[PDB]
Amino acid sequence: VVASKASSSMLKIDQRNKKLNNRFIRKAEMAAVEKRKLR
Amino acid sequence: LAIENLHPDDRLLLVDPSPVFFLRRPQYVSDG
Amino acid sequence: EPKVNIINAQDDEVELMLSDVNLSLANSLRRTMLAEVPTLAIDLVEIKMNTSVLADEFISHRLGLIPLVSEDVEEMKYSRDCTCEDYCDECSVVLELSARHEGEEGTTDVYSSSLIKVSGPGNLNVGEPVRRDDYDQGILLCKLRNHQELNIRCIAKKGIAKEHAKWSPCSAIAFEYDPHNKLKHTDFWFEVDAKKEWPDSKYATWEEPPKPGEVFDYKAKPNRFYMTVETTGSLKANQVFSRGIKTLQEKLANVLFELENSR
Amino acid sequence: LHKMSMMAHRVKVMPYSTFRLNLSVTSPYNADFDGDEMNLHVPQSEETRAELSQLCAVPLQIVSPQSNKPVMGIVQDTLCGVRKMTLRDTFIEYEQVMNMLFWVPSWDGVVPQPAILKPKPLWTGKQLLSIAIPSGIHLQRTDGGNSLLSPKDNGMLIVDGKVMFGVVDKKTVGSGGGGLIHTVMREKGPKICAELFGNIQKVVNYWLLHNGFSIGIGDAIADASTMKEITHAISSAKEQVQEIIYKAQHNELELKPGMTLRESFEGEVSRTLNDARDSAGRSAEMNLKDLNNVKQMVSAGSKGSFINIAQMSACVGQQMVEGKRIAFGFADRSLPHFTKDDFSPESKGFVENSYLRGLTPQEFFFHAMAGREGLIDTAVKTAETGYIQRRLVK
Amino acid sequence: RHGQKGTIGVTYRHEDMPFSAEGIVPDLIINPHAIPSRMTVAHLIECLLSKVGSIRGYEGDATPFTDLTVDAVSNLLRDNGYQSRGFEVMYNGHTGKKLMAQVFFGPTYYQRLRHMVDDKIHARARGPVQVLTRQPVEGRSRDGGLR
Amino acid sequence: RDPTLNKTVKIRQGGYKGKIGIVKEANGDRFRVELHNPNKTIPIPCSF
Amino acid sequence: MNAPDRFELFILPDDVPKLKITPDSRVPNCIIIKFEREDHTLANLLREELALYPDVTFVAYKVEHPLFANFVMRLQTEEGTRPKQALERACASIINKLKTLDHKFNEEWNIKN
Amino acid sequence: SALFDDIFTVQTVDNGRYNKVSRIIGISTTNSAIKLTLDINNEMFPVSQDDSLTVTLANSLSLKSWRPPKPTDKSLADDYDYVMFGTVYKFEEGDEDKIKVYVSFGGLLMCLEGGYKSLASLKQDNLYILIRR
Amino acid sequence: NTPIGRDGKLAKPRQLHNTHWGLVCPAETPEGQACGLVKNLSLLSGISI
Amino acid sequence: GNLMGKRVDFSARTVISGDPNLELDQVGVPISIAKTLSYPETVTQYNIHRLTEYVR
Amino acid sequence: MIIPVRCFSCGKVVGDKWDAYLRLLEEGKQEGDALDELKLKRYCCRRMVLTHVDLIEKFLRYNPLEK
Amino acid sequence: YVDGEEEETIMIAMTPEDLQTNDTAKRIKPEMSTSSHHTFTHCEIHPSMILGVAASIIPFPDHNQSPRNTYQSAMGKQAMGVFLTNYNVRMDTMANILYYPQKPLAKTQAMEYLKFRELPAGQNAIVAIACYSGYNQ
RNA sequence: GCUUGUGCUGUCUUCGUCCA
Ligand SMILES: [Mg+2]
Ligand SMILES: [Zn+2]
Ligand SMILES: [Zn+2]
Repeated sequence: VVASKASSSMLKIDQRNKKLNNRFIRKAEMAAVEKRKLR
Repeated sequence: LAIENLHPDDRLLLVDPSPVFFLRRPQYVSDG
Repeated sequence: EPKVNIINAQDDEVELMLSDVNLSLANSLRRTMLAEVPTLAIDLVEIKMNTSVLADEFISHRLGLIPLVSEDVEEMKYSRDCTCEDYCDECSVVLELSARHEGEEGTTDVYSSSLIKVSGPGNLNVGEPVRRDDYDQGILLCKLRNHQELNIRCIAKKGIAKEHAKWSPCSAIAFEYDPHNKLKHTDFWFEVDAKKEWPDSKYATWEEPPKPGEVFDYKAKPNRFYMTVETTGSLKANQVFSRGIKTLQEKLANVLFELENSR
Repeated sequence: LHKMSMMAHRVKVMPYSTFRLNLSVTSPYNADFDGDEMNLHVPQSEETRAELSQLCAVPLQIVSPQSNKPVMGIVQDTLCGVRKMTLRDTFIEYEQVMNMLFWVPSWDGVVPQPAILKPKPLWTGKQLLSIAIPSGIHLQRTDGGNSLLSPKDNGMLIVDGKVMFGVVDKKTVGSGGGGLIHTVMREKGPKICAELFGNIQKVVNYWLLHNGFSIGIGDAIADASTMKEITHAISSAKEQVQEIIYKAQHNELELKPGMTLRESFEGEVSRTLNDARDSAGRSAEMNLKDLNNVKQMVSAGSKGSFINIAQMSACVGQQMVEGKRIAFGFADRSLPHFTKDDFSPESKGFVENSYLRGLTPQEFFFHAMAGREGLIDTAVKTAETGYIQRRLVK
Repeated sequence: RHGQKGTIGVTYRHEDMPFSAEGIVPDLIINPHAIPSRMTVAHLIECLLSKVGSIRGYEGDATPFTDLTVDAVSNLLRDNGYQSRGFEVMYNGHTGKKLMAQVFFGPTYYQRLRHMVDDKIHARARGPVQVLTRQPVEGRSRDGGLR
Repeated sequence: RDPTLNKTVKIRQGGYKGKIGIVKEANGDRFRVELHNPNKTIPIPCSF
Repeated sequence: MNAPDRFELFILPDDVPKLKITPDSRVPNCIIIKFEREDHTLANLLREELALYPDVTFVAYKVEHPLFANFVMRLQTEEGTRPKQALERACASIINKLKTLDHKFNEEWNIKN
Repeated sequence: SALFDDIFTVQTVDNGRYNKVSRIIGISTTNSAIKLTLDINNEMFPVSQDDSLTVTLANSLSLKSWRPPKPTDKSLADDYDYVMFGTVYKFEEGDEDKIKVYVSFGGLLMCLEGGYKSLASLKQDNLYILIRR
Repeated sequence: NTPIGRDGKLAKPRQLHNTHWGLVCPAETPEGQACGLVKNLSLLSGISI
Repeated sequence: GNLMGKRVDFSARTVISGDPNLELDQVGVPISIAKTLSYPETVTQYNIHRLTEYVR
Repeated sequence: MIIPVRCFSCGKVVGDKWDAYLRLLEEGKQEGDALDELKLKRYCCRRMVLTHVDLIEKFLRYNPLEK
Repeated sequence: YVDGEEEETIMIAMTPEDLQTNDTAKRIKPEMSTSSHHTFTHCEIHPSMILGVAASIIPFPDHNQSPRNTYQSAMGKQAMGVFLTNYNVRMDTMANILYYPQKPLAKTQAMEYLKFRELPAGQNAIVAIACYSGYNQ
């Protein structure tokens, strides 16, 4: 393929952002559901 | 190490002079 | 009687305070700096070859928006006021860009630093594209892969932002007066309490908050105006301020000349 | 549809590729500026030009024979601004007064004396509006049996073309009969009436340009006490519906004459839910301040009504398909998320949330069903109405 | 994206538009009267969430049937130093004086539709006629007349 | 018939100085020249 | 297709005067001035300068249509003074104010640099 | 010169819906049964409960186009703190000695109730109200 | 597309039914003559083979 | 289709916009539409100079 | 398609900060922090860089039409 | 998988939170108190999947009146964007391409699979809601 | 001695625009 440097950088950014989203959004949702449950 | 590895009392010393579920981090390739 | 006080000063932005002037004068100065200070910008593009993936008018529009050095543009003439044939050295600056990708792999970026000044006014500091540093590459113009070339010849002319926004020396002019709303020029929307639902101005500490037992002063007028002038690099901030003042003076003098000539 | 859909205008040659209209003629044409198109016809003879200029001209069409009332009025932000500018606590300084007076084409060059002379000269908005009203005009209206001191600034009194009291709004400068436009048309003729439209529009547009008006998300948000009251009303209504359900399921329900048990039960539940939505909306609308922008627009009569405020802030209410609650399209239920034989309000199409609060998926689907009903009804009845109109004309 | 369509009525230059205290001018001014009757609350919620996202560098999640509330977005906006309900103090472009009312101000996602005025404008004085009826032809492309 | 019809021309004076065009109509001195970039045709005297 | 040239906002035609003054006979000592190729920038400045003069009893302006670059001013003065003289005094006064403002700005910039 | 003078005590101050306008009710100290209802501008002339006001009514200020007053000239208004100009839109000849005069100062309304003896001269087209405190 | 045609048009085939939940979009439908007759598949819908 | 209603000459169609600065009985017309449409005016001694100016 | 030269709302030059933005995102900075580092204060300018999609990278994958 | 005919015999929970038994800003869920206990057989994967392709572009559709959702579903197919990335090698009768497409700041989760972030059809404009000069009525 | 040329299909189908 011989990918460009900008495209490879964007791919690395996308992988990091996907991992960070999958952690943080799931943790926030768990905190919200436990708070709604304890009420 | 990171903020998590910091002691909780020292974490309490970091006072602004929590994430929310509806603020996503932007992507470029998406999925599907 | 008018006074000027400067808070922060930089090449590309100045933050000042105007006092003992009318609101209309400050607003007219803001409008003049936004729309009526002349600069230099590319206006005609001759395309000798363009085999990129971008349309010709796309690249021409991008070229028009590149800020050029306009320090000595006051000594230049307007193209319609020049008696010359076609374009000469006293009413235009000629720049040339030639880009190509060598090799069969990779991509080449075309930056505004690749624009080369070929001709212009003698000993006037006009025409060169603005650059923050010596190692700065500038504005990204296009991208080229193998066997794609761009070869253009541009003509920079003098103009004002009234004709097209590419000639504007400023980006945004912050403008503000009366942070504590003593003149009651605005009526604050609220749900419970207006005081704690509205953020404080950044100049709220520059003026004494009104006393609780004070009564409304109906004789007061706006007196102190805070403004920040941000430039695109084509001119320095002090140059923009001085040339705005000069442009307003020239407009007023033209009105006075028309009045006296009317007799 | 009627003879005011074709009117004769005067040409003004202008740049850009659109036709341009005064906004007061958009009502007889039933036109708006979201993509509409209009046709133009040029007369080719002196007789035809005279016919157009003496029979079909716009000023001659202000009053319609259908209901002996005007068809053109003050609308949109001019209506909102004329309500805002004629409030009792609106005061104007000398420089802005000079600008607004110079904006009036029919102004005679004489500045009126200010309402307040000392300590500072201040004019009111009623004076600046009275400048645009021709002299010799008398109008008097009574609202809610108000007295001649008008504590709430309602009613209306104009003497010799000068406003004495009363907020000018839809009831005065709208298209209704007996208002200012009708009086000026009868007393002074079509030309003066058209100039009145232009004068009022110019003054109010300048004042509104230099005053401002907006709307935001905070204008649909009621405070916590009102939300508690609305929630209590809706819960009490749901308990009442539960009691009605139990009574109907134990043969203790009164039968409305001329109707069956099921029909009476459905009508009584629908009446209860309608009363619930009305009560919640009335609470929400009473909560609103005077500075509320939705309230200002509704009070000016320029856009919106009580039901819009009720649905935005308090409760959307009951969704009706073909004049009845949501039917049992599945086997004895409306959706597979409910159990069989469920007559509760939420099971049959009652939306208890507001638009600000957000609908649940069941309420979303029921609301979509009702909207689909509306679209089908319009797009089906149009052809029958057109055929009836053609037969009547022929 | 909420069924609010419209056409451009006029264009103003940079110095004629109203501005905020930090110098931001809108790309677009729409009328308040479009909102109450059509009840497009999602337009205002989207504008508020987009303002918060552009200030903080995130993308707002506007999926239906979630736990998002207007008050959480308002708290986030207030923490960033803005009015929690999206209002701003604005100044008149012509005079520089403050507006008496505050203006709902923020980014909204708009789209350009295929219907442009220069593809629809059409006038005919005289021209081609039908062979059978000797009446003007139909269609703007054929230089036709109106019916 | 003028010898300047359908020929590339350049404008030397006025508000359109230095713009390349093509002569489309030429009756009496007021040559009609279409402009290459602005999709428009403008009148202009032959002197310019 | 029907868009006017952008330079028409500020370029004055040969046959169009920059300034046309007519009297307003309805009230004494009043003139109507028509400014061509100008906008709010000059109008508001002149109006609010003139409004502070003791011998000026009326001053106003209006831009009739935003698609045309012109404005019209109405000016009325006392019996002793003529409105044109008041306009000239206002222009000279604003020029002097801008001159001292520029001087003080240059002084402060040199001080702070 | 003047047509009516008296001194009133404010019984009530009603702000109501407005932020800048208040409605005051007063009764003459010297002669009872003479009531005064009046709308005033709070910002330029604030008044409190039980204050004493000197209200004067006049058809002219001397001792058609308005102009700002020169400092050199003098008028009746120089002695007072609050001056308004209105039009009389109703002169009510009611009971044996109950006379009501309604004036409108650009939408700010006033009703002066009194006897025919005091208010006989108030049958004018326009009136100035001069208030001192 | 539902081939019922224009002649003999009625509200009932054009209506949004309870059984349409999760199978066709409740919102997307053309305006005018084809209102309710032209449908669009929901996002997780499938057709048996 | 051809007797009770027909297609006609000397007509124009385009999108409509609002104008607060127009009179009630006025309509704004684009310059291109004004150039396309025409009115036949009879030459008299009251208008011959204006008409020949138009012809020039 | 390619990063605009100027901000649409105010006209600040944002066309020289795309590569620096990508570099900062590569280093692990958050998007808001990266925009803060590039001195983009007004949210009108932050919108220009935050919502840009680089379509020219897809257009460049097609073989050139002239050689 | 279940079709419309088999749906008449099943009991579906709307959310996984529904499987286990006073804020003025949060929406209110049905009580479902008519039955003492509920034995669900199925659960929805996500309720927002009842919408189609065109209605998945609307942000917050549950805060809108449904005819406006229908109008947006109609109009979103007439927006100008980038229909394909190979528009240069294609010869179509008509084609419109936007100079600077931007992805929306407010997005839905269904936009991920519609590739809307990679081929967007609009721009983020700064919008004020105001009666400025009467030219936006 | 050399002169500037003078017009347009039909019939269906589909998709759309503004009202209703
Ligand atoms: Mg429409
Ligand atoms: Zn030259
Ligand atoms: Zn910006």
